[PDB]
Amino acid sequence: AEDAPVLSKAFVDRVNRLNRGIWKAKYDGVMQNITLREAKRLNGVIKSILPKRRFTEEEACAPLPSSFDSAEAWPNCPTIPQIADQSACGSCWAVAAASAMSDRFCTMGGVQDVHISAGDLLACCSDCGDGCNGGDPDRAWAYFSSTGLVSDYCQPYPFPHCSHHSKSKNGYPPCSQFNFDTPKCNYTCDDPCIPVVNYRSWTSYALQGEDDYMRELFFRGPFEVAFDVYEDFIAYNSGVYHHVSGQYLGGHAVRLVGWGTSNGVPYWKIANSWNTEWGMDGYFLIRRGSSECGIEDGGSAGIPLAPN
Ligand SMILES: *[C@@H]1O[C@H](CO)[C@@H](O[C@@H]2O[C@H](CO)[C@@H](O[C@@H]3O[C@H](CO)[C@@H](O)[C@H](O)[C@@H]3O)[C@H](O)[C@H]2NC(C)=O)[C@H](O)[C@H]1NC(C)=O
Ligand SMILES: *[C@@H]1O[C@H](CO)[C@@H](O[C@@H]2O[C@H](CO)[C@@H](O)[C@H](O)[C@H]2NC(C)=O)[C@H](O)[C@H]1NC(C)=O
Repeated sequence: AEDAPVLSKAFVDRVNRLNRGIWKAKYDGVMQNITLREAKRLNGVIKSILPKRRFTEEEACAPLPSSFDSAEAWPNCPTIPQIADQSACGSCWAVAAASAMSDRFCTMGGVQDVHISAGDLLACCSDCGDGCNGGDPDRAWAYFSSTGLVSDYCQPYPFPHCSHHSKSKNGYPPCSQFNFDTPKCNYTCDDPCIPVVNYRSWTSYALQGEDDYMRELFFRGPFEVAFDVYEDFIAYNSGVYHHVSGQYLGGHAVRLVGWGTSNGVPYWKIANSWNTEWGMDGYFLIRRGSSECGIEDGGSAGIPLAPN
């Protein structure tokens, strides 16, 4: 919509009063100057076609710990702790998907360090939606099953790191300088001397509800979920987020990596795709148990097929 800032000092003071200090909002952080049009661009979920996940008796009746972190449970899987940067696209549906697929190749696929190409998925799955104008996480995982995806060695993400800060500590260029269209779908690597290797799942499925989410995470590792983004979330700095003010900005896809309790408040730990400058080093904590902003309404996951 507008070139009107999403944040104001008055808006953030209201938020910090209404949230009762359970989470901290910050006006003069990395998102201070973000525009209503740029904020809505980050939120690329539009629009089940996947079968519902079925647990065995042993999976369903296992006593889950009160704390869990995917990076500590699989300390030899180096993709889990890495933070993506979707850049100036509505590519979150594809970026969260490709991140969790990279992680599952190590947790289940016998491959320690492969990065699945978000670019390949964004550009070639026309059935998933319309690239940087948004798309459907469930269709992304169905595409990983039927067609498959190259690694980011074959097809690196086309859009560079960008900052919303004036002086980025990482020295990234501003995101205000960029506004990207869906890349072309290619059938060779960007360097055609790198041979094409196709990576597939043998099964893809849907999840619903706190219990399903914790069991899937514990047994199989990170997966893709989505929630409603309101203006207050843009200002998130630390603590367990819950919505208290601001208008609806769209659906956003993210990567669930953990859960815990912080001073009696249950949370999910989540890897965002807005680089390591935003939130808690690229992470946020959100309230678990009550489907906060619909986060527990729909997850998408799958089992990578081991190569050869
Ligand atoms: C499929 O292959 C094409 C290569 O033909 C990729 O599109 C190209 O993407 C690169 C970035 O990776 C673009 O480079 C940029 O050029 C602009 C000028 O328009 C400039 O602002 C930047 O400095 C940057 O270097 C290039 O424009 C673009 N070319 C074409 C013909 O589309 C595409 O990204 C590949 N798709 C995937 C999914 O990998
Ligand atoms: C948001 O933009 C404002 C200005 O529009 C930035 O504040 C200025 O930053 C310059 C460097 O670019 C400083 O030298 C000035 O002291 C600041 N001027 C004013 C008028 O405040 C601000 O840094 C931007 N915020 C973020 C976090 O990027």
